[PDB]
Amino acid sequence: EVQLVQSGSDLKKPGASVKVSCKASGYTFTSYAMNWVRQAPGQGLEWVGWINTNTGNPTYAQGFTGRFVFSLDTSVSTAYLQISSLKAEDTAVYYCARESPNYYDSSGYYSGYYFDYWGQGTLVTVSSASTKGPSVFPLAPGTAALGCLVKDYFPEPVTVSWNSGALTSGVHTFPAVLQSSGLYSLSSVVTVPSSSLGTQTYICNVNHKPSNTKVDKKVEPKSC
Amino acid sequence: QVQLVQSGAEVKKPGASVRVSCKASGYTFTSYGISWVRQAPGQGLEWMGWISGYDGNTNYAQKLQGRVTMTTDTSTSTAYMELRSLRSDDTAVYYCARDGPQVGDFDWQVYYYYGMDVWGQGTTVTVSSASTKGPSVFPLAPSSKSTSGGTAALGCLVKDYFPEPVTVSWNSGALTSGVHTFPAVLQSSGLYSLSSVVTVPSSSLGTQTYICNVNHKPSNTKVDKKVEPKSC
Amino acid sequence: FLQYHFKELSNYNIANSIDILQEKEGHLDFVIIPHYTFLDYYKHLSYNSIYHKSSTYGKCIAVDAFIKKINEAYDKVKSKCNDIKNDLIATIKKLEHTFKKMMDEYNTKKKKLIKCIKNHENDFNKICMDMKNYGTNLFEQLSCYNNNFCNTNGIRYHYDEYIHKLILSVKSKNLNKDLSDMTNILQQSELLLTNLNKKMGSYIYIDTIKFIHKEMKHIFNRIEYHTKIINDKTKIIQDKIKLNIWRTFQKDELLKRILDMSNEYSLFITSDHLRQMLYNTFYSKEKHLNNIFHHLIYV
Amino acid sequence: YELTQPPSVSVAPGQTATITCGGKNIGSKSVHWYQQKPGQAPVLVVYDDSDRPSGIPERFSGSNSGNTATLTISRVEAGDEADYYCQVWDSSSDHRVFGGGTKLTVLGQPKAAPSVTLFPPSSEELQANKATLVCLISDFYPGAVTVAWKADSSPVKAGVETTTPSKQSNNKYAASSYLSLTPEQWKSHRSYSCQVTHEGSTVEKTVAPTE
Amino acid sequence: IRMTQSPSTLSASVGDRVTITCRASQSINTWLAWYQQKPGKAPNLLISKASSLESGVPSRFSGSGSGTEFTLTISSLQPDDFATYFCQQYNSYLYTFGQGTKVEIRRTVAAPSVFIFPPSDEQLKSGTASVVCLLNNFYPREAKVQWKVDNALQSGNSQESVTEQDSKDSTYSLSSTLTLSKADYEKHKVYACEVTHQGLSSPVTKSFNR
Repeated sequence: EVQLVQSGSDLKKPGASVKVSCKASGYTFTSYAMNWVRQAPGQGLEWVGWINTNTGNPTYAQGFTGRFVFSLDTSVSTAYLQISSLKAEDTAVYYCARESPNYYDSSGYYSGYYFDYWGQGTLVTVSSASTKGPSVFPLAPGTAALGCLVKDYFPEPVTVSWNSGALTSGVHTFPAVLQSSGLYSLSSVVTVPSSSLGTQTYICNVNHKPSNTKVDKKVEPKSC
Repeated sequence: QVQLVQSGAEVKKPGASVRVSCKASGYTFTSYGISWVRQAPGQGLEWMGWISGYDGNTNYAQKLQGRVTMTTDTSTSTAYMELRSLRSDDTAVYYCARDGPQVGDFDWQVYYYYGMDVWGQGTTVTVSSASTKGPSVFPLAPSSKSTSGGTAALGCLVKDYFPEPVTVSWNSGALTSGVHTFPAVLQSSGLYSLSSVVTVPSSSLGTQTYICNVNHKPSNTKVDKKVEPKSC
Repeated sequence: FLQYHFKELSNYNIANSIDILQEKEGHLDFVIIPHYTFLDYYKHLSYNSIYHKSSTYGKCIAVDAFIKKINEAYDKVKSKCNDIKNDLIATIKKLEHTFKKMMDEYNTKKKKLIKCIKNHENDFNKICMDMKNYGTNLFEQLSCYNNNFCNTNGIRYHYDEYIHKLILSVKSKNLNKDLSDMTNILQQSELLLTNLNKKMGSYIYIDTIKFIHKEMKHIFNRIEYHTKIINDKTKIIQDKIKLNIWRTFQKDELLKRILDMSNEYSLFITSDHLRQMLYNTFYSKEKHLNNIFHHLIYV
Repeated sequence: YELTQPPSVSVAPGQTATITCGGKNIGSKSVHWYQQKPGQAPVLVVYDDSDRPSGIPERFSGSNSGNTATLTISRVEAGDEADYYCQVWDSSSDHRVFGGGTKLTVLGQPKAAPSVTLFPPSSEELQANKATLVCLISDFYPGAVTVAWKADSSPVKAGVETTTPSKQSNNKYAASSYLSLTPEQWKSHRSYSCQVTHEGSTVEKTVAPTE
Repeated sequence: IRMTQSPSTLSASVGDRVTITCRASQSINTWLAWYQQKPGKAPNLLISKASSLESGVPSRFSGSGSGTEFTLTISSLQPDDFATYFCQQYNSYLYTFGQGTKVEIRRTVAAPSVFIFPPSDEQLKSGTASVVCLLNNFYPREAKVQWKVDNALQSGNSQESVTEQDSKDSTYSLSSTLTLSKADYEKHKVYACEVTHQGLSSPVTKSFNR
């Protein structure tokens, strides 16, 4: 079966350069054209261009020429998209899609310039803002609810497990808020039974991989 | 506590299309409609269209027919408005208002006579070909024709920037009293220009220094220009 | 021109009865029953008006829009008392968990709440009046294809889609059983309190139990009052709809019938709505009695 | 070349959704249609004018009536909720052109009142000379809840960061609002409230600097 | 469908009774909404139908009218009321709005402090020349500014802008900008702007020499 497996998400500062990979499998790589389409967070799909996988000749859309370079590594059946001199506008999900055959016409009618198979998409994040670890605070509680507040972290994604995993049914981890500060904040709350106070030590495990942050916080009611 | 929250302002080149969202909240959007009215800069209010949350019906103004589309997403209770093939006369502020669910209904509408009650903050749409340009700051030095006793005026000319708006500040010492900043005026070039002036007692002119603080966030431009008198 | 039986709202002969509802611990709400019934009566009038003829059936959601905006306006006036309302909530909060000063605080804030409602009488009245003017305008414009053989499809439809369900909901519940179980609970709390308030002397708890029991008997009285109405109106409604449903009437008789039905419904809905709300507050205060009584351990 | 698509389309489960793709002389262009589910990659669902790829269900129909392409999805399932894009090729520029895209929303769900859970600042946070109040609004439908904060019934605007409701696993929506205060501001009031208004029904929760 | 208000720029004080008329081209029955909008803000609904001013509107606003004409009355003007008012038609779905009535605070009649500013050296290097004639601190808003280069009248090459109103003394300020190229700026020497105001006994001319 045809499969386009792309590279992982990336964060770069404005001015830097990225190189998104696209490993193709299940088809004769050089026998099919590869396309590149972009998408900003909350918009439509932007066709970036296409590349001939036999000659390596790229074709770019209007204005997409200059900082964007399509390349190939036909030996490992991999198509690349290099973006240099990155800008915040370049923060987007970039896909690599295989172009099924086409049939030109003297009057311009066609068989299709459709992308039958695509990649999962590789997110590029351009932000001069620095990567910061999160401050975790316990949220002490016919039911009772206890949670963990994760505040001032960036960028995503920030995870959360309860009791090292043993506790997974009943946990609502709320989406993050992007603040006026530019940092993210989210909370995770676990619905607890009326009489489960003092049974299992409720510990939330917060992991912010981009900053190598690992915080285990015990959530116990207010001493007074 | 009912509110309509519209999408961020837009800068669009002529011919392109723009989608403006109006997300409603704290009422039963399904049994209410949404109108759209736009206000060109300096002019009045011009109706655009109406769209219901029940029928998903629409009534578009004849002057805009075919060029405008507007749908409703009752799952998020948001009303959209897409104006395609933008032109210069479309530069205006766009507003959405909570309306009756059957406005241009078959017969009467004596079931809901209330006009447009709840509205949104608005979305400024700028249809201009010009590229993002920082302003050119020129000083307006006080002379002998702009000095008439113990009352002297001086200022700054913030010319040729796109888009808007700009901010003026005289180091925060005189901006508390006598500051008179004029609103921008769009020139045939498609670039804005404005002047900002201050009036100080002539005695201060010789000892107090006057420097100009201009800020244009879209181009990240900040300019500090000194306004000194000229020997004439 | 008809003889409406909900007509005056500024006739001081009959006291504007205010109901207090404390469904969940730490929340408070109020209903001025005259206004609730009035508004509802004109809600049934408006719907029976648009449903009589098939051509106006679809205009339903426009009436829904109006009614909603009217309700939205009435809530805006109720929120003008929120200060006193919240001032009372925290008072109850302190009182349920000085007692002379505490009770003086409760009495003052509660009285200020009623005084607040009196201050905004004109605002509430206008909102209710616009609703009367609306319902009456629609109902006045009610016509038949043949005035001597007016259709009754509007009455039938409106009842089935708006009122019938509540009749079945009420019949499914044994409200008289609910009141017998509530009397049993009140008698129990009085027995445990009199037996507890005989010797062992700890000030704080005795006062809180006496207070909650007082509140609970007041809420009970309101529940009994509404349940009584609900029973009366359920039989009345069920027995009347049967005669206005499968036939035709002369225009004058048809409007007499619609008015009567709308007034019945209005009283029924009002006291039903209040009944459920007070039921929730009675058991909400009962949960607090169970907690304080359980908290009475000497260890 | 502009492909003009309606921003949103809402449909009753089991009925048919119609998504239009307008464009100058589009009758002549072979239009393709893609499905894109939240946080996922697009999938070609209609390829030629009315052709369907292998594994695309018969419900997905595609057509090229006059000056407008119509992607019709019959007997709409809940799984059809996604953004749909149309795509042509321009013989002039050799450019593949995508449409504006349309959000398809399956409207079959019942009124769900929000569940509000308000948390006060913790001991650790006050020890760090900060105070954050967390309002968690969950299981509401539809998608829009109005959040207004109060301090002793006085409205608070400075310091409200409120998310946009994200549809949950169970299809209901969830929003999280945050109010930032200084320990001083927190203790300077009797109580703070989080008021959430949904379909003209206000859900309230209040928190007090207790000691 | 053709809405036409009565006064464009009304001038009243706090406490006055203000009446604004709204006439139409065709027949409307009772469907005329009234709206209030302060500059830089979204409009707010005041009255709908005949006189049914939605809740939360000062109980001093009022609407009387049927047919082609209507009126909006403010029994006693408050400082908040100084904004611009609009009327809307809704007999038929194709809504139409009035030209708008801006309500200004009427203060004393004071003349404008006229100052002229020649193009700066920096601008003269850039091949552009803008001459600004500033009228500062006056009332009423109505003022006439005419430009003359070497005693010759100019038209079209000047743009005007005005501060809405000062927060404290509640007077207007106006900027008239004459723009010409550097090449043609050197072709002349005397530059003058003539200001005519209701409270200037004779026209004031501010000029300079290149």
